[PDB]
Amino acid sequence: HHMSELKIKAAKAAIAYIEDDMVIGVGTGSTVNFFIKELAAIKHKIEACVASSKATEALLRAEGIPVIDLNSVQDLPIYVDGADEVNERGEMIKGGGGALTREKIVANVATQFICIVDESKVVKRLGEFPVAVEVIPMARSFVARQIVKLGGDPEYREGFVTDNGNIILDVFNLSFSTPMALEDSLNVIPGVVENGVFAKRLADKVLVASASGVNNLK
Amino acid sequence: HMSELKIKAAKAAIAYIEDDMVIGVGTGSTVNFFIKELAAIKHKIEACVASSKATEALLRAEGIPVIDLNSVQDLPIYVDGADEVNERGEMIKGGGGALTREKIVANVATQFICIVDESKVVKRLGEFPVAVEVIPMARSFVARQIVKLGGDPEYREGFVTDNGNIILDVFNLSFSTPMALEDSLNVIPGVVENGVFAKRLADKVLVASASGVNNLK
Ligand SMILES: O=C(CO)[C@H](O)[C@H](O)COP(=O)(O)O
Ligand SMILES: O=C[C@H](O)[C@H](O)[C@H](O)COP(=O)(O)O
Ligand code: NA
Ligand code: NA
Repeated sequence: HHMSELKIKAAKAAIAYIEDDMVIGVGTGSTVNFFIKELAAIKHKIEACVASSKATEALLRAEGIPVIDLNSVQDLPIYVDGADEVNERGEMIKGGGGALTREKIVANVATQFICIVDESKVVKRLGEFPVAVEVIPMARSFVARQIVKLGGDPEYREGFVTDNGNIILDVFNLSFSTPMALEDSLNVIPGVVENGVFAKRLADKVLVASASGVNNLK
Repeated sequence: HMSELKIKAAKAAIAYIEDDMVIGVGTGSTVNFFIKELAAIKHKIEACVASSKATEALLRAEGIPVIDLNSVQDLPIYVDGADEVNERGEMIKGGGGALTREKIVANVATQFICIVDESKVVKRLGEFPVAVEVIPMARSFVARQIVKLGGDPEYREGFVTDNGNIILDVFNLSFSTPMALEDSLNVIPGVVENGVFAKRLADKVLVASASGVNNLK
């Protein structure tokens, strides 16, 4: 079973939750990109999409799917996105692809967050995959010092700039004993724009694809 | 003459500049008078860190060397203004829209010298609005969340920060617990930073008035 095939199964399983005339928030990454291909097939049935990254926006426009600005939306019934790690509670680590900031923003406007993953993203405990932290560029060294004080090990993602013009520190070895408190503790640091811990905005449903099929972990 | 007062406060901060220091420099009209004072002692300065692109342009135009904050580990002094300040050293900042890099530089600096004319001194913070810097696509969302905190956000139309973001100027927030307020703004997704300076206080508050400059703190 190709990894591609599991991602396709999970993508198609999210399609079943799309109702006519919805505005659809779309996440980022390779699993989401198979979902974009599924959305193209039913794009006459929906109104528009909100894009969590410029890459996602380009892919949606290439399919002829209308894209609209989040500020022109107050009611977003569904957000579909992948994750780097997800557990049965629906807590996630996101940001491997560097889009965690707009991802968290769209996810917070959306009523229902559908997380689509193959089985390798499911973990019993969060924390092995690093936490991407988006940082104002001139604050890089200061923020890294503050993260070390929190017991994290930050690694600058060389050469990468986010959609928002910032850099990423990928942080290893943080404690996830209290993940909501951890998510806040990063964000209150001057120069931190956002971080990849999704503990305050959980996935409402977690669709996990394996060889047997797609399982609603949540 | 508010300008005369601002000049007095600026000169009073110059007395804290020692030889071979790297000097962090704030933003705004009071700081711009201090930039003119700094020019007169260029020979004494190693370099300055700039809290805004505008401040960098003013420093470079005086021939004052500018270095990037990521290259600095020892930043002994930061000199900045404020929109409001109390004797505790809590401040509202961001009237000029530079509050994000200001707070970053302030937090690297050892000593924060706040320079103000008398009109900036308040017993209770809160009359001047709190500038909140927001990821542009998150604007309406952040506004809705700020309304839930009891604030009235007003989009600063046409303005873009040094970081490519927009400002909501927020009125009527409760300052009963200023540090918790500062945090509650910064945890909202899409908020980059806000103008409440309650976790990083001014270490010295130099207040210019008719009678001279008084160290409120
Ligand atoms: O925080 C600031 C800009 O972001 C300024 O320091 C503040 O607005 C005070 O400026 P001025 O001295 O012109 O009153
Ligand atoms: O910013 C990146 C997002 O968190 C992605 O949704 C996440 O990295 C999952 O990506 P993929 O489906 O390619 O594994
Ligand atoms: Na922050
Ligand atoms: Na935030």
